[PDB]
Amino acid sequence: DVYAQEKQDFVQHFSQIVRVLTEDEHPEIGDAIARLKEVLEYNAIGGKYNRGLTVVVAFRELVEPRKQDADSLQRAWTVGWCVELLQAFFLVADDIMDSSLTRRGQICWYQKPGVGLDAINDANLLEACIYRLLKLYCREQPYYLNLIELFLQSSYQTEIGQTLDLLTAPQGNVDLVRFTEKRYKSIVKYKSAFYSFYLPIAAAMYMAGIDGEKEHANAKKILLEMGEFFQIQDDYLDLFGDPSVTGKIGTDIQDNKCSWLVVQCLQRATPEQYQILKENYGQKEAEKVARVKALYEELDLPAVFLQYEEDSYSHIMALIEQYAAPLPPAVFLGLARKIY
Amino acid sequence: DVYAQEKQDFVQHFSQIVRVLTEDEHPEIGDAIARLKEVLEYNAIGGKYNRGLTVVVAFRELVEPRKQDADSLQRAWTVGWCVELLQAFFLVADDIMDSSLTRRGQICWYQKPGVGLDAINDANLLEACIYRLLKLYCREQPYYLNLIELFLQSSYQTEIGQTLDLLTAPQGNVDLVRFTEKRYKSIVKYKSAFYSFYLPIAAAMYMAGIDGEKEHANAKKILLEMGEFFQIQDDYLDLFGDPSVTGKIGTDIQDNKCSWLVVQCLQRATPEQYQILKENYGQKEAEKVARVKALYEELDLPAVFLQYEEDSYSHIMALIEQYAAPLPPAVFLGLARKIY
Ligand SMILES: O=P(O)(O)C(O)(Cc1cccnc1)P(=O)(O)O
Ligand SMILES: O=P(O)(O)C(O)(Cc1cccnc1)P(=O)(O)O
Ligand SMILES: [Mg+2]
Ligand SMILES: [Mg+2]
Ligand SMILES: [Mg+2]
Ligand SMILES: [Mg+2]
Ligand SMILES: [Mg+2]
Ligand SMILES: [Mg+2]
Repeated sequence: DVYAQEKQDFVQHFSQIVRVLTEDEHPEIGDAIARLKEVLEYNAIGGKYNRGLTVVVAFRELVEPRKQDADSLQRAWTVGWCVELLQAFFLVADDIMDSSLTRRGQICWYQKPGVGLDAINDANLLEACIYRLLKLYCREQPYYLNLIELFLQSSYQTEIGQTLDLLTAPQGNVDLVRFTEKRYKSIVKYKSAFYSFYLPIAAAMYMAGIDGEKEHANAKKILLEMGEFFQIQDDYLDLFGDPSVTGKIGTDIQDNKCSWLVVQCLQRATPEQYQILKENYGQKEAEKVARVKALYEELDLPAVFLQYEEDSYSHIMALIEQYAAPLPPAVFLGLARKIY
Repeated sequence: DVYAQEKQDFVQHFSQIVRVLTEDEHPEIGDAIARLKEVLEYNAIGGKYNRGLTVVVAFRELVEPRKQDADSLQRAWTVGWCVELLQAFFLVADDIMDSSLTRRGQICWYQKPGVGLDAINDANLLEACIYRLLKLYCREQPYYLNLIELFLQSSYQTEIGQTLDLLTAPQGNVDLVRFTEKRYKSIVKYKSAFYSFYLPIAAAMYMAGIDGEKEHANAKKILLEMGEFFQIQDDYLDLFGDPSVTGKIGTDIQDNKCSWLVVQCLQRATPEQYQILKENYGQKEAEKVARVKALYEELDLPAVFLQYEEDSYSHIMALIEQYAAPLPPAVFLGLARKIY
């Protein structure tokens, strides 16, 4: 993959990211800078880096090789890491609010002895690092304000989606009537689709001088649909994924979430199955979670997911045929290969 | 006061702030927008509004009356509310991390039944509103990027200071050796001084076209010292203030904080008093907190605070004589009257 090709340089740039972000160590703040380094090392490293790498890959595909000078590539890697940092900020807070146990194969940052709710400020620091890096590397570039505004808008969208996620999933209060297809789509559009797929491609676009509203709207048409599929896959894997592969233990059932699985359950369930779901959803008891999983297996939801992935793939490819131009289709095809 | 004069118009502008921030209610996000309105109403309203009002007061003093058109004043009120929103974001998170009970006379947002750790995302939303308002009202102004960068830098500084605050105050781990005057000054400079006093005056300066590095450095010399005094007063009031007046219950002793009071205690304590402090600090027991307060009263720390306030006031006034020019001294004198 073009991603496998770009990764080494990308991952190697992290040591520079950390060095530059700890280099204004103002000796009086050194203890805080040491902490920031620990937060960065624990939370921004250990993933697949696909969102950050997308900035780098798309940049190479959209900027003419003659314009891909050493300093331009450095900026592209930096902006890719800003995308990973935004994700890091959101995940550290999300793990607290979802009462999660593990992430990327290790205990969630907030669960670490001695961290706890201090993680809230650590997450805010990750967010702050984005704008520090943008100033340090891109302040003199004509796309500087476009990138600042893109990251801020992306944060606002994600926060609105998180609000909807949490509102639809009140603890100890099970009302399955809330869990509709229309509600689901709205939640996932905001909480995941914007920052996961649109953000990195849009960043590369701005860096290539592609700032037109029409071009961004067309890219969105593809990328927001990709983001939706990806969140549906995340929901499926929450229950049916191998945590050795996913790196995280699922909490959606216990947490009373408007998951794609519960929505599809509700679409197919008989009145009797509905009551079983109602009596067992949103509760910490392992036996109750197990009855929900059994109901999902009884309704062939794994098979339903497999079909949906096939149909979604074909849909996004049709959307690439319609909306990719004038951008190289490879920009979208590479990302599609990576997520499906 | 000039503050009492400017308040009504300022507080009345909040209804417009909320209307504009809920006006992109995209009907699918309406539940989230209703929540945002609740967060705004609960957390941004009920204080004295001195930081926001400082933007408005300083704007009127720094911009020529002929340039204080209706739209310019609207922008100044909006930017004042952005300052209050930044404070709101920081306080909602701080109350979680400090395990606080009340704020502005009411239960802390996170302590409210049904809120809990969802407050983390609510706080992120408050932060996001700042940049929404700056775009909506100031995007076409020549100071737009200066304001974006000022608020982001202010957030980063505050987050670094919060990191130091929390690092120096580990729960259940009492080491009084950490609590030095040098450490204290560094903590408070970052966590409070920048956003509390420098931020609002600097915002008004940028809005008046006063963007020079020298002018900002000179204003900082006054304003960071004001911010330090104000945090020292906050620390004093944490234990000795009337919560009916302060609106909040103190937690510094229980929370093992590097408070100005503990630092001054350590400066005066005999070896015997040192052991009493050591045995009683950083613990939830009311009886232990009471022994610490008794030690502080025995060492005449209230009297020490009173003297420090007198000496600090005279110092900041000397700094105004040195550093105010070419700005009107009234800009600083009004703020000084408000805090001392
Ligand atoms: O990785 P997670 O926790 O499965 C998740 O995707 C993380 C996440 C956080 C914020 C926005 N979007 C996704 P969630 O939505 O909580 O299922
Ligand atoms: O209002 P509080 O909680 O007394 C405080 O001033 C709030 C605060 C939060 C963030 C930055 N600076 C002050 P703290 O430092 O926690 O004593
Ligand atoms: Mg989660
Ligand atoms: Mg979540
Ligand atoms: Mg998930
Ligand atoms: Mg506090
Ligand atoms: Mg605090
Ligand atoms: Mg305090």
